[PDB]
Amino acid sequence: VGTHRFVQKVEEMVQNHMTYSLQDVGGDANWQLVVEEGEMKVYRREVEENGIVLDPLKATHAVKGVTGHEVCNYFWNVDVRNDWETTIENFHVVETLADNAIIIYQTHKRVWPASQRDVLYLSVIRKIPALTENDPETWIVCNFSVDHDSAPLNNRCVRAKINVAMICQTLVSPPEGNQEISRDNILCKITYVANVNPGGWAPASVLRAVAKREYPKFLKRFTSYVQEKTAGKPILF
Repeated sequence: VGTHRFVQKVEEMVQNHMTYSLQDVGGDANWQLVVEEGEMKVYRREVEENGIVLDPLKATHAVKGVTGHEVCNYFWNVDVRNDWETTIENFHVVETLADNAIIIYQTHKRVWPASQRDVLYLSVIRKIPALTENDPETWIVCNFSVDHDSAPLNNRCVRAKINVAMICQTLVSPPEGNQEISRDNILCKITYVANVNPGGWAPASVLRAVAKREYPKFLKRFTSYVQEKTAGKPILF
């Protein structure tokens, strides 16, 4: 756990996610289940602040034969982004803060009725130890908006403000024999949270319709991509 300038806000974001984002929803009446497919359940909570659509999004998923480490590596790892990411025009790493922490500038593809959004965020990958060996360890990627002098607001893009987490816990079953653990004995439990301010204005109706398609589509592509990248390979726990 680091010493760079953003260390305290990383830990605070991480801690808020550990404490708030893992809460069971839908069994919660302020959230609604808006999409389901296989093991993926996408929930939304409807909110605007000063006329603007901020709808927190939360998704759960269960993915056989991958670990939380593997899922978080692929989500965080900038080297492999082009392979699964579909909504990104361009991007670059603005600064490396640590081995597990970078600041990324990116522009998105044009989703009507809007010019492009850009986003400027700190992306960190963390392992949260289990309090006991009776519990799962958690891997988390936290992506949250920060400022950087090398990346001022420009007049070509609308600056979105994001707070996103991909939170993964790995359930492992049995050496069956005793014998040996394969990808058959493992399941990654995923919680993915997104709190995005688009930063301009668009009709509430289309913004909710675009989110309803884009998030499930992203989650299914990304997770099935992790499955095929890891199939037949030694397990990275």
